[PDB]
Amino acid sequence: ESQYQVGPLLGSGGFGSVYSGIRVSDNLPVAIKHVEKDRISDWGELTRVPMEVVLLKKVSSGFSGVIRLLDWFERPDSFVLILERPEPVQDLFDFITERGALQEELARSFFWQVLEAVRHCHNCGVLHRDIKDENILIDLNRGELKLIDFGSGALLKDTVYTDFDGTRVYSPPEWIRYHRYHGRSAAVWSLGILLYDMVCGDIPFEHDEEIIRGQVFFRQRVSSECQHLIRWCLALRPSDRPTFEEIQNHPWMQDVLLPQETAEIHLH
Ligand SMILES: NC(=O)c1ccc2cccc(O)c2n1
Repeated sequence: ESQYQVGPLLGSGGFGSVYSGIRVSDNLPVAIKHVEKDRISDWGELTRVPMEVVLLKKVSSGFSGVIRLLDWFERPDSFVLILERPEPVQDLFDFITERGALQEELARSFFWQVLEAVRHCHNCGVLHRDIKDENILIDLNRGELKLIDFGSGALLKDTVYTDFDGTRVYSPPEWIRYHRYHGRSAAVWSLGILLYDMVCGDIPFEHDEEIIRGQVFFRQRVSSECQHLIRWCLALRPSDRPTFEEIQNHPWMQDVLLPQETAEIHLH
């Protein structure tokens, strides 16, 4: 390829291999993601493409809480996706690994931005299905979070999902026990795991039994309101979980900092 200059490997795993790149035409920072054709369980179309590209095109549209797909290419054995790349950036998993449990004010700003990103995906007919710290990029200058890696997502629908291939420890008890979930309520459970992770510095449950028991213990000092929001997101019955609107109207969620204030105060 002559359109992009390839830089260091940023990571690899279930999502494929992602390299740092630069778009040669205007020096835009990009991430260049290679997905092997035979590791794609899930195809859509517009000629057959990974669901991931279908879902990205449906959400890649002005609102910047979701990484944008700038271009894609097909190769004999893979697809290559050209994605936005903020710079400097750190994913939330590394950030929490380095900084430990986040102060509530900072978790509140981050969590709120996740919720706007996920509402956007949903408004666009897309369910992420793998919301977790490793799939959230922090633009450290602007304090803006971006959801990445739609490679386990699906078109949003209102009937039951019986397949899943996101991250188990973020998956709800109905998936664990029955291999069934509805998209919104599973997304909210993963948001409870995510919010506990932000405020405690690690995820609450490691084991199937703990997921199914849904008993939440706090190892860090966490406000009653935050604990209540988390415990609500993690209701065992899917229909007892809050909607996005109820999450965002929760008292813990009030007075969120703007992303810019967030970076000035907490990211320097
Ligand atoms: N949607 C994507 O998987 C994606 C998009 C952009 C990325 C930027 C930096 C590091 C990454 O792992 C990235 N992954």
